[PDB]
Amino acid sequence: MDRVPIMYPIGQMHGTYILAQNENGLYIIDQHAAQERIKYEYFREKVGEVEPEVQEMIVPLTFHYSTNEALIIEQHKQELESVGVFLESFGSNSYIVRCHPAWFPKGEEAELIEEIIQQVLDSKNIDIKKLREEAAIMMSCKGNRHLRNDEIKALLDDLRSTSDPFTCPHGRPIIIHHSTYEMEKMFKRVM
Amino acid sequence: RVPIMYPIGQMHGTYILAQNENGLYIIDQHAAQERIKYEYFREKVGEVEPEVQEMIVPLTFHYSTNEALIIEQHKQELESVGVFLESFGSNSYIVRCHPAWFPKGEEAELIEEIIQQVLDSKNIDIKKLREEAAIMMSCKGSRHLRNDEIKALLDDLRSTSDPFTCPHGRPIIIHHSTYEMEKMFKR
Repeated sequence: MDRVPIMYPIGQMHGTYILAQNENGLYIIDQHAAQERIKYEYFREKVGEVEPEVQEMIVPLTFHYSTNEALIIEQHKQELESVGVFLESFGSNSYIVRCHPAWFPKGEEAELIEEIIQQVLDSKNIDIKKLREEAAIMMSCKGNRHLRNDEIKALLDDLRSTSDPFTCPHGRPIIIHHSTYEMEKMFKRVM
Repeated sequence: RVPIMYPIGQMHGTYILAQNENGLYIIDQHAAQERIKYEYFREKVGEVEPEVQEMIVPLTFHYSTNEALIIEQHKQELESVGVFLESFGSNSYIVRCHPAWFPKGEEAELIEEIIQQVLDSKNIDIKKLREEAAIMMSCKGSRHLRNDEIKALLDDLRSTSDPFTCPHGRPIIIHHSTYEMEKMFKR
């Protein structure tokens, strides 16, 4: 797939669409879809990394489980480990977490860790590929402003760098393009 | 009947981008400017006695016998659009004046063009010739637009009888409505 060429901001509208252009023509961009594409690939890359920078917690977290649940979790300890969940056995069906990747959404670590662990519970069986995918989604969730052109330019540069600037992880188009040729044809003035 | 359009910007020195509650507007500057000029000239050609201006450089025209017949048949029609032909013998005329509001410096070409429309139609009435002439006038005349220029254009275009379509029937505006944009991005 050809990489989209550098795009330059024209402006925005309604805190919803970005208007940009280059020599090729006009780009109309759903700014929310763009942000989702950018965020997903960021976290998906992160969770794939082999040795993240870890952050010890001021206060260690605790989690307690049934004999059924703790057992599911036990087989999948490798998987959870790779997604940034560092469980430490303290007793029967119980776990402690003292640290996490530094790139976890700040201040929502505990919620995230529980949700990841919950995912493994609900499926009973699951592999790294699907878990890493689910985890990056949950991370992208963590939390209509009208963007200035400097913020727009930053977003466009970031979008260009992703593996798919045209369609978001959930199937939404991100970009609608009218080439200069297409624009001339639509106005029928010079063609 | 578009509401106020607020500028987003311009591109390629050719297109203006604008928005309001109804969505996105992409405007061809050149076509917009002709629609704006047309609204003006259509009014002007409708005046029974407009301000007239003597020419510094009078024009001469020669026609075939049959063309001159057609020209004489349409004396009233031609005068109604500001073409004041004066007979001087066989198949020949001079023009010594014209409305002050004829596009400056392009009077000679315009007059010749208007007469040729009459010759080609063979028979044409005042209403249709006024329309054709105003279209011709609106296409006469000669960097990126400044912000005041963009606002003036948007307000002026909006103040015409058809902001969407040019005197020649081509689009002035490509409009992606809120509804259409939501569909495009499958929201």
